[PDB]
Amino acid sequence: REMRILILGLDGAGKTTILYRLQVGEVVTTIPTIGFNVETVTYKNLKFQVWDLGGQTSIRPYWRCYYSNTDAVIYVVDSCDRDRIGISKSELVAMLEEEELRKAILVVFANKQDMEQAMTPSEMANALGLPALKDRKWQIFKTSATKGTGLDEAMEWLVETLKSR
Amino acid sequence: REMRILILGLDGAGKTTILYRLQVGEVVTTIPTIGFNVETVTYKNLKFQVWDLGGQTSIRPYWRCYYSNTDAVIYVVDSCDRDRIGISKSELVAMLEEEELRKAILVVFANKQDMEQAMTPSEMANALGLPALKDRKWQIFKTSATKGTGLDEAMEWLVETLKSR
Amino acid sequence: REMRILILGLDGAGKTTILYRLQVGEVVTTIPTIGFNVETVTYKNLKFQVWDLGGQTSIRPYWRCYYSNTDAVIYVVDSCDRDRIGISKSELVAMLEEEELRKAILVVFANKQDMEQAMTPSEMANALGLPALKDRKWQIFKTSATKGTGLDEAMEWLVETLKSR
Amino acid sequence: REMRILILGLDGAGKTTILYRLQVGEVVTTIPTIGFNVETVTYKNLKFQVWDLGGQTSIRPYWRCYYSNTDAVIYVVDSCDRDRIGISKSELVAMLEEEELRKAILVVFANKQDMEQAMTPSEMANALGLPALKDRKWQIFKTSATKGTGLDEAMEWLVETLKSR
Amino acid sequence: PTEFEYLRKVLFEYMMGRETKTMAKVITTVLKFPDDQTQKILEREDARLMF
Amino acid sequence: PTEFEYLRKVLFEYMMGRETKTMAKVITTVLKFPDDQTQKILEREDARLMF
Amino acid sequence: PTEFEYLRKVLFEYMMGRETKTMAKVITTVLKFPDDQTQKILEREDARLMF
Amino acid sequence: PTEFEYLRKVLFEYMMGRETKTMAKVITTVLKFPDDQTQKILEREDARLMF
Ligand SMILES: Nc1nc2c(ncn2[C@@H]2O[C@H](COP(=O)(O)OP(=O)(O)NP(=O)(O)O)[C@@H](O)[C@H]2O)c(=O)[nH]1
Ligand SMILES: Nc1nc2c(ncn2[C@@H]2O[C@H](COP(=O)(O)OP(=O)(O)NP(=O)(O)O)[C@@H](O)[C@H]2O)c(=O)[nH]1
Ligand SMILES: Nc1nc2c(ncn2[C@@H]2O[C@H](COP(=O)(O)OP(=O)(O)NP(=O)(O)O)[C@@H](O)[C@H]2O)c(=O)[nH]1
Ligand SMILES: Nc1nc2c(ncn2[C@@H]2O[C@H](COP(=O)(O)OP(=O)(O)NP(=O)(O)O)[C@@H](O)[C@H]2O)c(=O)[nH]1
Ligand SMILES: [Mg+2]
Ligand SMILES: [Mg+2]
Ligand SMILES: [Mg+2]
Ligand SMILES: [Mg+2]
Repeated sequence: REMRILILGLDGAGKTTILYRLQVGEVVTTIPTIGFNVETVTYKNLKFQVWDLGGQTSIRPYWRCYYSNTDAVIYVVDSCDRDRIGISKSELVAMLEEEELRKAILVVFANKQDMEQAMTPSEMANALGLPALKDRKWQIFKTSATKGTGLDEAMEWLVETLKSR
Repeated sequence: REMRILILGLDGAGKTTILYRLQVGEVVTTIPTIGFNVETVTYKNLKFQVWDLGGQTSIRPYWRCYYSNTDAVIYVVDSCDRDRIGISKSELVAMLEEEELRKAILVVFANKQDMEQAMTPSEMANALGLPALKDRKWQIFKTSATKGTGLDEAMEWLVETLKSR
Repeated sequence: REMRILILGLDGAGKTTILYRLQVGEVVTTIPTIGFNVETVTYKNLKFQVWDLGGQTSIRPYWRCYYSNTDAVIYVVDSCDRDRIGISKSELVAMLEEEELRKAILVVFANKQDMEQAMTPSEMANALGLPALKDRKWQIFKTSATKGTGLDEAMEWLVETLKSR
Repeated sequence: REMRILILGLDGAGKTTILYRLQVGEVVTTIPTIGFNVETVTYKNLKFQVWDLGGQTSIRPYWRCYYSNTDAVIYVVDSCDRDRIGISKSELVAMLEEEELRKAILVVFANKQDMEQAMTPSEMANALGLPALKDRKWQIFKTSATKGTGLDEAMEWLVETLKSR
Repeated sequence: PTEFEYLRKVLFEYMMGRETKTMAKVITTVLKFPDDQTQKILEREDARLMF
Repeated sequence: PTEFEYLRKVLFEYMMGRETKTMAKVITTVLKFPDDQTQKILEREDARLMF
Repeated sequence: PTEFEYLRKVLFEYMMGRETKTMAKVITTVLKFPDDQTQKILEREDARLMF
Repeated sequence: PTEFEYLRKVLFEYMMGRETKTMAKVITTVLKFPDDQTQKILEREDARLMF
């Protein structure tokens, strides 16, 4: 089966950087995404259609237009942005209310863990309200799109979790 | 990779019964198949498009119309039908000459082994001429669609034999 | 508006010869129509989709498969066939009962008027029961598909009758 | 051949009222055209695809998007609106420069002639600079969309002029 | 036999994509398709005219 | 007779847009179409698989 | 302003015929189309998928 | 404001599959698409007229 994945989160999280890091080496030649990017990615000989949705304020309201037939959500959060973690929570709670995502599995990428100022996965999980998630198969992992660490571990858990279902 | 399998054999062997026994409990709510049935079956988390073709006389000649892109053939044979085992052979020999089935593997199901009058797999094997197969990967198992026995074994052999190739 | 016309009638009436006589010169190079023919025709600079359905016995029952959205019916009758005029009536009475032809106008062609034994348009109208037609805009014309006589007058009437409606 | 015509002019000139006056009786049930109307008209048994483009200020800039393959432009001018006749000249001058309209024939309608205060066909022609038009096949007609006068004459001239070409 | 050639004729036309909606009606009538199936095919054919 | 219900079963699937390329093969074989027409059909069918 | 470039983006992809159904949902949402029309568009689009 | 109603009218017609080539020109014109994108749309559109 060919699953479809959405990469969501606030502007500056590293969503676009992550996408190309996957199914390609890595060249963060990147500019704010005023729209979206879609690429086919192959993991364990598998196939996915992955969407990278721009995250600045004015266009976040249109994310839901893409929720139909979604298998999994990779929610990227900036580990050094302490001011905005509350906002990432609101967007997360809001999308998990969506009927089209009821069966989608959630994987959180606490990105930019290569920076000294990054929060811990635990601090993040609590501030996002993950411990209280009900009827949800979730998990959080630390990543560094720039250095290329942690993504493999995250994708492994993701692929296995849906291979079950 | 998603393989497509063809279930073949004379009328009344148990072809239809076996298809639903796979990827579902079992309810022999069955009538002669004047056409065909196609279902998606999942084994070891793998996926297959399985075709079950009706086998009475007049429609058997149209079997070759589905041979294109076939990975394997589950050939069902009625264990108690001693009068018609010779015909089953005629059909099996015809399809093996077919150029589009050259690389497909053969799995024979000696079905209805739950009937006290069923012949032995060795008897059937020799009568079908399997001991003389050349350039062919094949194996015979005894099953019972009604009792649901011997099926798991056969599938294990089939899936692994093609996982190699 | 582009109207669609059906040319119906018993086998051998001259339906196919009429179709090609319309929108082209004339070459009765014709064979029994075991099926149908369709052609686009332009008269007074107007556009018509015209169908020619084969009329031998066993396929007459399928004419009604084509009745939907019909603007006019050109019913062709062999003026020399005295043994079968009653059968041309049966068919005409049957098709006029069809709810899908309610608003279609009828134009009968007393064809083969080049033959000495061709009955008059008046005898035909009486034997077919046309005078008894209620809620039916209809007219009858004598014609000769081979000699090309009578068709222009027929087409004029048809074109003008429907321009009205 | 099926020609395509454009009905252009300033808001209020009466373009929509004219379109439906042609090929149909008349019912100026009309509201400001924010976009466009398209209807097929048949004059001397011919066929025209007529486009009625709204003329208010903000959308006039998009008229040129339709110039491709235009045979004739019916330019409507309000005969009673003296304060804006200069703007009509402007638009007219601009459109004629358009390379895609070089071979189009021009027809000016001095409309609303049913009004006592409507200026004459001669005054308008001079005020629009029509007399200077070189390499241009044109003509001016006084018309009334409500009373329906002057239209048949204009259509006659348009139909015959282009039949020449 | 005349009906077979007929059927073959109408089937060819249908499979080459010409006048598919009408051919669909004569095909299901000639072969006597049950009502349920005929209505199923005639609907898709209608949904097919939108394009 | 058994082939008739067969043909109807296959035609239905085809006309409903399911596995059209395989159905095309059995329809043309059952009704014994001529090589030319069968090849014309199975090509238009192929040009369809690109979508 | 930013939403304008965004729309120019979604529209481009749609006109080039890529992922049309999804693009239609965002195009009709951004420009606030009235339900009746939005539905008319999102049905032809669904019928479109059958190909 | 008046251009928005104009835009939606034109966009509605295009998405419903009517006079798509002319509508494409007004859409790229009203929304000032860049020359590259505009030409890419106008070509696929032409390649669409062939049918
Ligand atoms: N230190 C660090 N910087 C990172 C990491 N991942 C991305 N960045 C940087 O963060 C910035 C934005 O990344 P990008 O992937 O474009 O973010 P985005 O989420 O797609 N932004 P938008 O939603 O606006 O399109 C870039 O300067 C990029 O190099 C990481 O793991 N560590
Ligand atoms: N004792 C026994 N009966 C069985 C077994 N499998 C099927 N049968 C019976 O044999 C009969 C025919 O089975 P079925 O699955 O319809 O056969 P088929 O090969 O699909 N026939 P066709 O090709 O005509 O459609 C049924 O009455 C069924 O209950 C089995 O393992 N043991
Ligand atoms: N003398 C004469 N012969 C005619 C006339 N119209 C047709 N025929 C002849 O009658 C024969 C049959 O004509 P045709 O048009 O094929 O008839 P049809 O009604 O299409 N027959 P079918 O329904 O079987 O296909 C031909 O040999 C043709 O030349 C006519 O007006 N006068
Ligand atoms: N007295 C008179 N009134 C006319 C005439 N033609 C149009 N009108 C009036 O002028 C008004 C506007 O007409 P209309 O056809 O809508 O103008 P338009 O050019 O299509 N306007 P737009 O481009 O904005 O759609 C209406 O009230 C109409 O009745 C005419 O010949 N005489
Ligand atoms: Mg980005
Ligand atoms: Mg069966
Ligand atoms: Mg004929
Ligand atoms: Mg108006």
